[PDB]
Amino acid sequence: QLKMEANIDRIKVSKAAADLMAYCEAHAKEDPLLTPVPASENPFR
Amino acid sequence: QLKNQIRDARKACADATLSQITNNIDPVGRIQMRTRRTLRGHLAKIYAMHWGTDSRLLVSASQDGKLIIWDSYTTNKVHAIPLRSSWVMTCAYAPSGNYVACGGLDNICSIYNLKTREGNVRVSRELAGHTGYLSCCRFLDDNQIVTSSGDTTCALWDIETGQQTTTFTGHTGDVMSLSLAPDTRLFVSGACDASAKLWDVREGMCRQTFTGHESDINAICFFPNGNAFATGSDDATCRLFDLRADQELMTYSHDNIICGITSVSFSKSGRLLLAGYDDFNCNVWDALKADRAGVLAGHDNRVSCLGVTDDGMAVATGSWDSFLKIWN
Amino acid sequence: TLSAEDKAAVERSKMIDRNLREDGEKAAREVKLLLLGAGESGKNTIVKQMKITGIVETHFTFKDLHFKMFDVGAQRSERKKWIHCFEGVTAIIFCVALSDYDLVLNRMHASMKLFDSICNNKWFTDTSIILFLNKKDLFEEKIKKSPLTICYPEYAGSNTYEEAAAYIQCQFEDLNKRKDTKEIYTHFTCSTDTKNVQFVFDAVTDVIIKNNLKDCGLF
Amino acid sequence: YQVITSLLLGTLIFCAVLGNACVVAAIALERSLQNVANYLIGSLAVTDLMVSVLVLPMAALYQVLNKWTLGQVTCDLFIALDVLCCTSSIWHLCAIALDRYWAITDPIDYVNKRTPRRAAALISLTWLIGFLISIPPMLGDACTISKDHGYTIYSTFGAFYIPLLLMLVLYGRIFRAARFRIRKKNERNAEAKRKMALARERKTVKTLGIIMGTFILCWLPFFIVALVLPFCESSCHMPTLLGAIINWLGYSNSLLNPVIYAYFNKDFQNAFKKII
Ligand SMILES: C/C=C\C/C=C\C/C=C/C/C=C/CCCC(=O)O[C@H](COC(=O)CCCCCCCCCCCCC)COP(=O)(O)O[C@H]1[C@H](O)[C@@H](O)[C@H](OP(=O)(O)O)[C@@H](O)[C@H]1O
Ligand SMILES: CC(C)CCC[C@@H](C)[C@H]1CC[C@H]2[C@@H]3CC=C4C[C@@H](O)CC[C@]4(C)[C@H]3CC[C@]12C
Ligand SMILES: CC(C)CCC[C@@H](C)[C@H]1CC[C@H]2[C@@H]3CC=C4C[C@@H](O)CC[C@]4(C)[C@H]3CC[C@]12C
Ligand SMILES: CC(C)CCC[C@@H](C)[C@H]1CC[C@H]2[C@@H]3CC=C4C[C@@H](O)CC[C@]4(C)[C@H]3CC[C@]12C
Ligand SMILES: CC(C)CCC[C@@H](C)[C@H]1CC[C@H]2[C@@H]3CC=C4C[C@@H](O)CC[C@]4(C)[C@H]3CC[C@]12C
Ligand SMILES: NCCc1c[nH]c2ccc(O)cc12
Repeated sequence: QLKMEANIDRIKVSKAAADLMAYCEAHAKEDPLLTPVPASENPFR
Repeated sequence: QLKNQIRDARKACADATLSQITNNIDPVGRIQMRTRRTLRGHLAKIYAMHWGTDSRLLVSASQDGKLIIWDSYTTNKVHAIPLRSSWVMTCAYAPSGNYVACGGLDNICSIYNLKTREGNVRVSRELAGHTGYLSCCRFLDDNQIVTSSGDTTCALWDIETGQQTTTFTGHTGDVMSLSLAPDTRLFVSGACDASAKLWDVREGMCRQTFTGHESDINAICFFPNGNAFATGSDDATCRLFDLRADQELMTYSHDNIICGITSVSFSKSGRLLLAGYDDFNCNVWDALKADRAGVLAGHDNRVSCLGVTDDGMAVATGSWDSFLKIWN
Repeated sequence: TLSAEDKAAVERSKMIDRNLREDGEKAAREVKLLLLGAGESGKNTIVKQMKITGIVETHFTFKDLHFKMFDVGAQRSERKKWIHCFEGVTAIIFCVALSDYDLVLNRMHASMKLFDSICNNKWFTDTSIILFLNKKDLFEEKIKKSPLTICYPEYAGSNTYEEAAAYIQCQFEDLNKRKDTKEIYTHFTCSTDTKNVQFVFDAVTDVIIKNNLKDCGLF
Repeated sequence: YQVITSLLLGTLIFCAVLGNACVVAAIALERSLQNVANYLIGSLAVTDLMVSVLVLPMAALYQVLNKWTLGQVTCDLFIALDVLCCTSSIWHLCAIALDRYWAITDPIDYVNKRTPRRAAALISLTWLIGFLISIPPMLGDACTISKDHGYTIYSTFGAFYIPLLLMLVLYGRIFRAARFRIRKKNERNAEAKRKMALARERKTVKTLGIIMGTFILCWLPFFIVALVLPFCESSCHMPTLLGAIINWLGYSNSLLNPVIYAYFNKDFQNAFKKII
């Protein structure tokens, strides 16, 4: 079990952090919760 | 020895934390949200809620034996499915919206069909193979469904056949929460052992181990990228674990909170995540800065469940007052 | 606003709300009870007596009053994660067998620990507890054949029946730390049948009356 | 001189209105207070608010000016509204007493059938009685109420004396039931039982004493005066200050009923804390 689990492509944790930051900043424009959407196009009005 | 080797490897791989990278990132600031819709149809406590694929219909289960499918626009009721067992602890919504699932203290994740020629909701399937109270059964496709039990096991079920195909074992404490990846190729489960197991559906065996909590974990949610998920515990210290790094990254803790957490969820882009504590307040934690950016109120007793729409248009939260609040 | 489909949807929602409200009113006027105890302390015997694979919901009808009893002992698991859902129950029925000294899984100590843990639960502060003692006869023969010193190292006295029963009763009544909020009702279960149901009904009525008086401030 | 009493009257009606409005708002905005008894309490608060908003200001104006300057058309409306609202407020106490008696002595009815329709019917009956006590005189420089012997006795017996006995009997039965319930190594148990019994008896006695004594000492003098004065025409030289105080006691009860019924109980103040 653990023998095969050990053999895995190991990447830097900083690389994972950078990837997460890139993903967060890539789709930040399409976040209605992040930026307050005005009532004009908000379907909750 | 192998556990020590894994611990040493992860410690060596821990060269820097996300805080240093996110230090230069400006904070999201104050996030002001108000209850724009109020759904009051239930009469007892509710413990589950799941949004639809079209970000219009959502399903919620209550303890009065009734399940209500609400319209997020007109606040109307489209269906009302009575439950044979009044004790329901979880619910799920099919990706295509053709089927619904419900599970609780009874060892059954019943499947209900919504669209039929007769036009009347009726029981579709009754999966009864578990020996413990169910925690969370979630749909993978229109043909497959996973189940989380209260007897240290998780099994994959085929709807038409009714017999489980794969069974997972290895937990000491009962599993509480289960979340599915966006691609429906793998999932991670959590148990009261202060640890989480990653499970692969196609092969059907565990892959990797997470630890770090001191008490039981109540909720788990996958990051939108699908390479990480956040775990909540009763110690009021949510921990985010990355499937790539395979190690703890940051902790969401505050001295002002002493009560545990019930449900967690992420946003469409994953920049901000929601958290439902036992203080009838939901905290809008920032994914990067790990700070508190928003406060939600309006619940009397406790927040039980909350979920974000696929489109990210709004977020819904459930409490023990039979009131569903739609925040945006 | 001038849409026929919107009016139809509103009518459907109103019908659904009417159905939900009437069903909730129907399900509100029925007492909910709880059953707790060991696996083989006589719980199933009590269920059979009153009426003659998870939660077993059984319905009773006695003197125009409906009872819902939830036998949760069928499935064994961590009590912390499913005991909070039973808040608001009118009363809790606790079953423990007197003749538990011979059987060793010790059993009496485990039963007392379980009773102490459940009674002092944060969710059952205002919940009354009904305690039932089963198979008194077998306890009688066991005491006639075995001493009482093995079970209680700190107790010494005559090996009689009534005194031993009173000692057990008061020791069970002493486990609870809070006494002003909840009151424990102990009973002796015998071969009789109607007595158990009558005692349960009387306990439920007394609990309801005391709750009403507390709401009125006279108790 | 006029300002000294005017300020006190203004404060009295202001605080009565504030209390009644707060009670009504708390009942309305709370979903956990939507109980059958709370409906009766809210109806009582609404009646008291009507008394404080409509009747009390004109009574204070009459009291300070010592004369009616608004004419007979307004005098008739004032008298009718005063009688109707006061009778409705008085009968709500008896309605609440009956509801409590049913809840305590009939637990089966409480569990099986106790819906808001019962409170609605009780409120409707109380308002019907109040109307029946107010319309007869209309259909039959001082704005004095009619002092006909037959009408006086009928109104007094239908407003105070009938409910007085129907309330005394009900709380007597409730007290008997409460005493029966309360009454029904060794040193610890004995002392605990004695302490619990004495504490519960003192609590119930204090509650019943407050509830009955406030109502008695605030209404009985007024109705006694109303039932004595019209039947003794020869002797009508009573002091004015005593009559004014006795008359104003009934109005002052408007701010006392919500305190007795609404503010004291732990749940209502908890709701107040939550909303605050
Ligand atoms: C001769 C010597 C002996 C004789 C006298 C001395 C010894 C005896 C004293 C008699 C008591 C004097 C009056 C004080 C009563 C008193 O102590 O009040 C207690 C504590 O509250 C506060 O004090 C706190 C105060 C809270 C007030 C609410 C806040 C708002 C007030 C302003 C409202 C106006 C602005 C809106 C609580 O009230 P309580 O002691 O009377 O106990 C009960 C009360 O009688 C019941 O009404 C109530 O329910 P009910 O039956 O339906 O009516 C019960 O729940 C409970 O409250
Ligand atoms: C004419 C003078 C005395 C002013 C009094 C106006 C009264 C009638 C007004 C003020 C506030 C109002 C109430 C406030 C909120 C509620 C709760 C709701 O669920 C039903 C209606 C009800 C009860 C309203 C009905 C009418 C009301 C009682
Ligand atoms: C959920 C529902 C059943 C709540 C019930 C509340 C109803 C029954 C209560 C609340 C306040 C009450 C009203 C308040 C005051 C008035 C004005 C009076 O001149 C006639 C009666 C009337 C109109 C009362 C009748 C009954 C009433 C409307
Ligand atoms: C009429 C209004 C304005 C004033 C009301 C005064 C009230 C507070 C007075 C009148 C008589 C008093 C009561 C008379 C005797 C008893 C019984 C005793 O065992 C406890 C105190 C108790 C209950 C007293 C409490 C306060 C009391 C109720
Ligand atoms: C205990 C409290 C809260 C309620 C009772 C307060 C009483 C004593 C107050 C309220 C209004 C007051 C009265 C209002 C106006 C008059 C008319 C005047 O020509 C003599 C005094 C007199 C009669 C006042 C005396 C005291 C009074 C009656
Ligand atoms: N403010 C009290 C008015 C009132 C109510 N009921 C009454 C009965 C008889 C009477 O003279 C007067 C009244």
